[PDB]
Amino acid sequence: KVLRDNIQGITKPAIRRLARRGGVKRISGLIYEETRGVLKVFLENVIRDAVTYTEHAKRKTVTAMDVVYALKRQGRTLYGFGG
Amino acid sequence: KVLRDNIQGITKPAIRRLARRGGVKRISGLIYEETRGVLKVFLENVIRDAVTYTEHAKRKTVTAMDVVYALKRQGRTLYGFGG
Amino acid sequence: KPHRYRPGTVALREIRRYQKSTELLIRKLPFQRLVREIAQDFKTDLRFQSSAVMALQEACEAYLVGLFEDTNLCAIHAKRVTIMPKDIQLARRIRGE
Amino acid sequence: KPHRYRPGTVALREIRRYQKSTELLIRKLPFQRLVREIAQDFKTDLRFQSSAVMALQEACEAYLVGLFEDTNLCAIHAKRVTIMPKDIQLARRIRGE
Amino acid sequence: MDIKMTQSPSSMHASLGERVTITCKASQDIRSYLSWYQQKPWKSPKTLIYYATSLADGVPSRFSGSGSGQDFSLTINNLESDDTATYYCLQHGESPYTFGSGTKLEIKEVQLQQSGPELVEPGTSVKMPCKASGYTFTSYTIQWVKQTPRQGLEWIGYIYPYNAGTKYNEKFKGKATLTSDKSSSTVYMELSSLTSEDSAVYYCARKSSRLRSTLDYWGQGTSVTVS
Amino acid sequence: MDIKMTQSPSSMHASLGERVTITCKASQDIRSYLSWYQQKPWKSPKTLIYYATSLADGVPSRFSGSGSGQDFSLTINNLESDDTATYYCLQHGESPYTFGSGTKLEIKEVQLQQSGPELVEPGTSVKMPCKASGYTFTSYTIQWVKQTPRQGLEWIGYIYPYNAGTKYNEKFKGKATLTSDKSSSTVYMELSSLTSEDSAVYYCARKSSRLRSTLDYWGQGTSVTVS
Amino acid sequence: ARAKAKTRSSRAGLQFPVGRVHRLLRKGNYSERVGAGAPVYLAAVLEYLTAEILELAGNAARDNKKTRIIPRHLQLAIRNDEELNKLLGRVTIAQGGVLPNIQAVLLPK
Amino acid sequence: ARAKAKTRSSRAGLQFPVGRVHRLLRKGNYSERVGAGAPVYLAAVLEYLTAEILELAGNAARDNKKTRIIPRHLQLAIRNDEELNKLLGRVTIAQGGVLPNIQAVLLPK
Amino acid sequence: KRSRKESYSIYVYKVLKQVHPDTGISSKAMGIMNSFVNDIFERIAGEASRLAHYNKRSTITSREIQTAVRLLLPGELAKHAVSEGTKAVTKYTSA
Amino acid sequence: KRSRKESYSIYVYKVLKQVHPDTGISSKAMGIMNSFVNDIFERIAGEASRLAHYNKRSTITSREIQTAVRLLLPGELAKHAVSEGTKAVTKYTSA
DNA sequence: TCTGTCAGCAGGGCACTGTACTTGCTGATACCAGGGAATGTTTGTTCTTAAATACCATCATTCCGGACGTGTTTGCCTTGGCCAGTTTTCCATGTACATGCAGAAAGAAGTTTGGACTGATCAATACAGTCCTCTGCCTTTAAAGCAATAGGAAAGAT
DNA sequence: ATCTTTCCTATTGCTTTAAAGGCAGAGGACTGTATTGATCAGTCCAAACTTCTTTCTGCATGTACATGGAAAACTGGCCAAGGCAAACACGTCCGGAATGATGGTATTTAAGAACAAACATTCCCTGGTATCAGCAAGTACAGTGCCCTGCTGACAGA
Repeated sequence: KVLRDNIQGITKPAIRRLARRGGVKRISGLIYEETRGVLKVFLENVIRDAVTYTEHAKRKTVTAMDVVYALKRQGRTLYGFGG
Repeated sequence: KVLRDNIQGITKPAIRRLARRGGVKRISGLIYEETRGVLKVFLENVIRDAVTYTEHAKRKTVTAMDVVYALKRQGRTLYGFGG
Repeated sequence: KPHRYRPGTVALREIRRYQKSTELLIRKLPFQRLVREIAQDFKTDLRFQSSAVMALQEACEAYLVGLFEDTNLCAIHAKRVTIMPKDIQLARRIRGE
Repeated sequence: KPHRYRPGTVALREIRRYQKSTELLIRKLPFQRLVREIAQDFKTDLRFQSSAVMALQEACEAYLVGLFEDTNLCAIHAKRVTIMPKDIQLARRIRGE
Repeated sequence: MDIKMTQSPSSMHASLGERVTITCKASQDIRSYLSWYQQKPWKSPKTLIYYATSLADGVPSRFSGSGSGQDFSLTINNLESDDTATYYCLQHGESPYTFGSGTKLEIKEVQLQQSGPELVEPGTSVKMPCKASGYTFTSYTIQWVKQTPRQGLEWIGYIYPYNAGTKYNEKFKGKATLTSDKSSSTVYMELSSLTSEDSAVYYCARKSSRLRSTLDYWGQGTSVTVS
Repeated sequence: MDIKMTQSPSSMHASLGERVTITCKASQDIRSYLSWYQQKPWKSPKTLIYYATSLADGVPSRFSGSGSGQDFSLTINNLESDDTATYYCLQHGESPYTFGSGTKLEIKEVQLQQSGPELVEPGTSVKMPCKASGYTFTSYTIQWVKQTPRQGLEWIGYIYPYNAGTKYNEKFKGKATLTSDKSSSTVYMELSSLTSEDSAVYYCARKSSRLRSTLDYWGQGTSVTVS
Repeated sequence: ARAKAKTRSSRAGLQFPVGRVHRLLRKGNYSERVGAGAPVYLAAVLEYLTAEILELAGNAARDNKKTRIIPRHLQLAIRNDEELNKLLGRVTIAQGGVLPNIQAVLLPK
Repeated sequence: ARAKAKTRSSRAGLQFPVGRVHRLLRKGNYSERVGAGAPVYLAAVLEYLTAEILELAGNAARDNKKTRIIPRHLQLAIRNDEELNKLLGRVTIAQGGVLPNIQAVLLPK
Repeated sequence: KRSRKESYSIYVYKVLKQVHPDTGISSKAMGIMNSFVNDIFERIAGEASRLAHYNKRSTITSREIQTAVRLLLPGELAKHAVSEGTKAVTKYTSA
Repeated sequence: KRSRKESYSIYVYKVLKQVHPDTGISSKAMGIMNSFVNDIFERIAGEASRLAHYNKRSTITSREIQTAVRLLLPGELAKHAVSEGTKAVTKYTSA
């Protein structure tokens, strides 16, 4: 039930595809750990605000509206999820 | 009465001083016209917002409040004139 | 001898392929596990709507794609074509992150 | 033989000087003239408070100083110490300006 | 397939003070995407009405535009000596923009610099610039129009400097090529394999990416002559 | 000029379930910038109270501190079996931080990793790390403290990884030198010209840049012995 | 006598709801009072922007031989226009993708 | 008869004005109603932030052997702290200057 | 019973049928358009509220909305939006 | 009579004398502190208003302010501000 | 006995052919958008009240223009140092392409958790009138800071 | 190691900006009533979590090696440093007028209340768009073969 090491679930081919969609032709070997760290920081920042919004409502389910509000609070508005 | 070409009043020594405060050691010869263009664009945007705020108030004098609001609307909040 | 494309050809092909498409590029289940793991540090016994995880994945992938575009620009600035961690660091620093 | 400092010495001295101080670096009167020149394209016969021009100069100088910091980082990224126009362009592009 | 644009009053005569009505008909629905222009002889056309009702900047209220669908009309109430010119209706509701046949009337800061007249022998190629100033260069497309005494005004194509996207008229595909340089704020028009019929006057005009916007500011025009 | 810190009771005995009070008198005003620590033998101290009244995280309500100015006190209401330990008062209202003499009381996830014991001959230098994890590394300072049986706890200095700023106790100026490595999230303590009296247990502790925050988490402690 | 009701949207010549916009302005805690023309103006502006984006997206769909607008078409419409891209610069569109572009230095030769 | 009036700032132990903050919340069009504890909480938070910044600025002035806090000292206080700089990262302090920092590559060999 | 949810779906659909009679729209695209409409509404309304507050007025009128449109929308978008709003208000007052 | 202009100058000076009895402050520094107080007030109030709107509440209570403080202030700044606010509210309730 | 020139060989460049990938058409089908139908709740109409705002006059505060004088800053020119750009080489490190393993995805069922509606109710906040005292503007005093002068020490260049 | 230049430090004067003191009004506090938003206990079903089972498809590992990155060297030219003359920025002072603020009237317009009904949301159904699969058709990549140009050994002329 306890989750410990799912950051490795963002696999090397997934990061390669993300870089390819960004126009990267060649990728250094050390890019993957840096990308995982960046993604972890971003997810922590967003999820902290989402959980704060959830707790203020005295709910135990993190709704998509909470995620949208958390993103919008950081200048990253997301259309398509009930905004 | 009219003003024609005061962008050249932002002289090369002034740009060099600004770069020095920014930690620049060596400056290319083409930096000065690029800096003048960037400054002109920034001033145009800020002054347009400030003049819009002034016109909505039906005033003909641009106040420091108008400039502060214009800067705030662009994510460039300025302290020291808010009063 | 068997056919073999030279280095960089399949890279450009994949670039075109994944810029043409729009589907999510990270696998759903491991990303959901990561999202649940991160939230575990803020409140235990949390639950997530499926749309919540979908929104998080959309936002994260968009953020990473934009960051990799900036990283690629930074790498090209240094007369390189291989992106390196210093490129990501410079992009994030200039972005104010 | 008259005394001369080698190139880069007075540059570092000036960097320390202008990072230690806080005065405005652009001359006030020509900047006021520039502000009035720009404003006349939006509304003729405008008037400006002195504090308005002071606020504009403060904002512009702070913006330019920050942009030059980013430009210097971009130049150093390319293994250079001279800032080129392309460094300013990269800094603005990554900033989203 | 292309929308043929018909102006019934090929020519007309009037005196001062009286009213005039010029009608322009479309072969297909264009949904009010019509523009009216005034062209003095040996001068670039100027915009009068856009979106079939809106008054262009600097135009007096004497000019009135009306109509929707396929029937459109232009009206001038208080005629003056300044109103002696040729009037064209332009539709941009579909990809190939089509001008009207033209109507000759006789009574009894944004700037687009363009090069001067040029003489070229048949078979060569010519490159005519269009230097724009006074506005954000990337935010507006640059349209290209060919005017001849026989075929009148014809739309060639445009280039969008924001993304260098181009759209060419099927008639001028291959013949015409468009490129832009953001550093100099200039757009270049390339004509390959000049022919006798290619001799004309070529105007570059500014058009915003907005759908209802029209060709609002025109260059003075570059007259090309082929021996 | 350094603020001498005086704990009135040096030792005391008490039975289970009865209150005890430990007083800490400050030589100079510190304005409630006082903290209390519990150190069981052969273990790093743990914070009990910060800002002279506020309970630290995970500390039960049985502990309670009070006072401001120059007179402070710590009160334990129900003496648990494990309350037997040495209690110190730390003042951080002025630049050279000083600990109390210590009250030896007996009765009837943020983590900082430190290296193991090290034996070093006199005259050489030793570099002991402090690996940090479980929090934003650059958001908090790392504070170094020296403990000896004779002189007790003594504050050395700190390093702020956000801008590499440092401040040292005058007793350790030159002797100590702190550096940080943001890539590995590690802080290094450098000792030079080792002598007999440098044999001690050195702790690294996390402290926020906020003024009222205290040394909240401590490392295991690197025992250094000089032959 | 009592006149037959006529919705303010039809009176203003709009498709967007003037009444709903007015109620949202009143309930949103924007001001103590709301003028009569404010909801009409706001509904007109919102309808204009919606029509602009929808027409650009429809043209994008036609260029791709498609019959329905999908998020990809909205993304293509928004990011192929400097003004709309500036309006929605800090916006993410789900399932929108990115514009196809490869830096020239990366191409062969 | 009415008892002696006691200012709510004193009742809460604060220095900032609880009554003025309550009036600004009521007149700010933030919500239809405002609770009694909201102005107290907000005043306490604002006083805490003010005290923190002022103490850091006073220490900065002391380090310069100056008796009065100027904008330079506020700039030094804010930008030498990660959390305050993150809070005020998008803020320009008039007459604040910049922190003295030089890239290591630029120093002489 | 369950709470009713309001959206701009029907009005967005009517506008789409006005501009593209034969083109459809997917559910996700309609959700994106609802999000866009709400976002622009919030931006304009907040800017108008700030404009009223700066000038110490208790009423948000069409002038505040027009100034908010001028401030927010860039370039020709602002001009065309102002034209449409003025036309709509003039037609509304005429009737 | 001239219109009076309110500010936090006297309260800022009280806090300064509380933390640094000896040091003074310049007028420009005082103006910067007033701007800072106004800006943070606006941020917290707006966040609390949005929190109340999301949950369909008509009242901004101390919970909305506390959540806004948690969302806005970073790191230990938020927890210390929350401690101060809770202390102030607890003392106020006991009168 | 010495030196220039020609045929053979090394190195480049263009055209042809094999091959892998992506697109285009046709056919089948499956699943998502659009049209028709009942309810509820939200908008429109009418009247009254009051309050926010336009308009008009007046006063006075502040901004623009100009005028002069001093002296610091900018512009231009010369010299030369060192740095950006180019060319070459090498190697290590990413790319491309097997093959096999395993877990991500999807359908299904079962269990369970909790978000939201409903009703009762009750604690807190708006509103009103009154009293009073706290804060902003005006005025006057003195102490921190700026400027000028002189001396010492650190650092750059040789 | 020595000479030159810059910065830093320490008096003394004077300057100006911060700090103290006083008055009034407007805004904050006190008390009571109304009422309205919010709390608390039940219930239901929508949806989230958990487990199983194929079914692959994608990930992981390993091998060959092509080529991009990094180091070294070398030079031209581009920018830093310094000198001197002139420009014009700074200060300051006064005149004039344009503009902002205040006050009183009157004038338009928005809040509030009650009722009818008409518009919007949720359910249901279906059929047309879009997805998937197979087969040509076009495009472009990579390697090989044929033709071409410059360098070097042996021949011929001097």
